[PDB]
Amino acid sequence: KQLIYSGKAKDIYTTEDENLIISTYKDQATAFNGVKKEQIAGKGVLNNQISSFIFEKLNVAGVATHFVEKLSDTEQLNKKVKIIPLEVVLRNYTAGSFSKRFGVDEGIALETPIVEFYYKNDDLDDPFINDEHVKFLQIAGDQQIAYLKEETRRINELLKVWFAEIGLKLIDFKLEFGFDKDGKIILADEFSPDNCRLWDADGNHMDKDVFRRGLGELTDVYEIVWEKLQELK
Amino acid sequence: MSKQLIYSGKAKDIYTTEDENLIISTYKDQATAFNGVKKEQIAGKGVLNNQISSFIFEKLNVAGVATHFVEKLSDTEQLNKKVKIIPLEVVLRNYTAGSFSKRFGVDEGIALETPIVEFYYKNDDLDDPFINDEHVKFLQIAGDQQIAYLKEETRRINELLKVWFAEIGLKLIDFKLEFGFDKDGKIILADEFSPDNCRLWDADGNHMDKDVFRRGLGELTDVYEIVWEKLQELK
Ligand SMILES: Nc1ncnc2c1ncn2[C@@H]1O[C@H](COP(=O)(O)OP(=O)(O)O)[C@@H](O)[C@H]1O
Ligand SMILES: Nc1ncnc2c1ncn2[C@@H]1O[C@H](COP(=O)(O)OP(=O)(O)O)[C@@H](O)[C@H]1O
Ligand SMILES: Nc1cncn1[C@@H]1O[C@H](COP(=O)(O)O)[C@@H](O)[C@H]1O
Ligand SMILES: Nc1cncn1[C@@H]1O[C@H](COP(=O)(O)O)[C@@H](O)[C@H]1O
Ligand SMILES: N[C@@H](CC(=O)O)C(=O)O
Ligand SMILES: [Cl-]
Ligand SMILES: [Mg+2]
Ligand SMILES: [Mg+2]
Repeated sequence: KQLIYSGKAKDIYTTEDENLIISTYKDQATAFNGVKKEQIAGKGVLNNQISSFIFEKLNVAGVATHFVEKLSDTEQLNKKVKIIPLEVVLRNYTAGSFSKRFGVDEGIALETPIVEFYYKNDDLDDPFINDEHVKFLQIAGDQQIAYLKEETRRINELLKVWFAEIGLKLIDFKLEFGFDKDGKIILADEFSPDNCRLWDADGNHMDKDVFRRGLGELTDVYEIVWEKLQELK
Repeated sequence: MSKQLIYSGKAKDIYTTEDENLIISTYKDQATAFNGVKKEQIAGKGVLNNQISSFIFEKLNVAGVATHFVEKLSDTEQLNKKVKIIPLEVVLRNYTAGSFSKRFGVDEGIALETPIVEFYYKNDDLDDPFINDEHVKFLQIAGDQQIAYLKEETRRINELLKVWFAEIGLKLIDFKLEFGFDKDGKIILADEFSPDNCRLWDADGNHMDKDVFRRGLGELTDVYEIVWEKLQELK
């Protein structure tokens, strides 16, 4: 059907049902906004598998999400939401641009997980923003902002344990949420190694840092995460 | 044993008194921009800043704002209460300008229906990065009550200041505060309030502030002299 949006990582098509979309995961990887864009064979299948797996578990734990089913190698069937243009970032450990903002090593545990908002606007390079900025931008009000925080946290509780159980330290991650057709906020987008940090106990980067920093082949390590994930239940 | 240089800043030196709790702040003829890049000595800047700051703090004190100000003491110096600084630059915007304008790719000079408060962690080595409330806590700078007190006091201070500069024809675009714990552990307003840490436009959009130095739009002491001349008419 029709291409609604062509992203850096996914293409979004319509279905015959108004409220439903098909998300198609691309073999494209990007870093730093640009440049740093590369086609990587089989990255879309891995990411679609990993995301379909996590969302299914989230659905089972009672998290409201856009996930309905995985459909092919590359595609999944999703609830259509109106996206809240925030990247909601949760950190358990210092890493990346938090290590840069505060001049501190990566890998220091944070006694309380910190959530950060970034305005999802590529033209602005998704700047870091505060709650008053959220309101200014008319993105969400006080209650909804509180809701986004508390839901991201509850989701972190689940995920951190699951990854722990397969031996990966969930350092940080990035969520997006959206208004469903009945105006409820639900989790959407994707949860892949594209938008989380995963270290093993030896500190190996089992995520997109491998690509950002040129540490090795992206799909080898994504494949390892996939294999580990299937040992869950 | 009365007068020791506790600290040398970009715009003020601070010295001991014989009274433990009191400090003399000495304003300097030095201007900086882009955390240390464009550094110039500017004759007369120190007295203007000391003058404007002495003035505004005195009016703040009379309005009931707890501050560090005791008395202007010479052209250059002022007698302050010694605080333990809260390393946060608390910024309030009334209008869009500067790095807000950049962050949101929006023009300078748009009115903000509600004034916006922003924290920058006051650390020169990290270039005073923008931070959120949870970052304040991670940093162990202040807990939830103290954070809301900072906001609520900056806002009230804004309510006064915006009215005062209005009465003499300048629009108060934005400013930056610092606060600190006093000898009794209460939070008070400290540092300086001068055109160095506020934006001031006249009705023609003229820059009556440090932007004149930053953007190289005219001689700095000329403009600050103008603000000083106008402030004396609220007197
Ligand atoms: N369930 C959904 N309904 C509608 N739009 C969605 C949904 N999930 C994700 N989107 C949007 O689809 C696009 C997916 O493309 P992606 O490649 O991830 O975008 P980006 O380049 O912003 O990372 C994003 O704009 C994302 O917010
Ligand atoms: N009442 C006070 N008590 C103690 N220290 C203060 C007080 N007011 C200001 N300071 C500190 O004096 C220092 C010197 O001032 P300044 O030149 O403005 O330094 P900066 O380069 O940090 O702007 C600043 O670090 C400031 O926080
Ligand atoms: N995918 C994404 C896009 N913007 C941020 N992230 C994710 O959010 C976390 C925080 O990243 P950073 O430290 O670079 O801000 C990392 O897991 C990163 O993949
Ligand atoms: N003086 C200072 C040092 N750091 C911030 N400021 C002040 O903070 C306000 C916001 O500036 P910006 O938009 O550049 O963050 C301006 O009035 C500016 O002088
Ligand atoms: N990096 C984000 C989206 C983006 O900023 O382009 C993600 O992985 O979903
Ligand atoms: Cl920032
Ligand atoms: Mg994306
Ligand atoms: Mg200063």
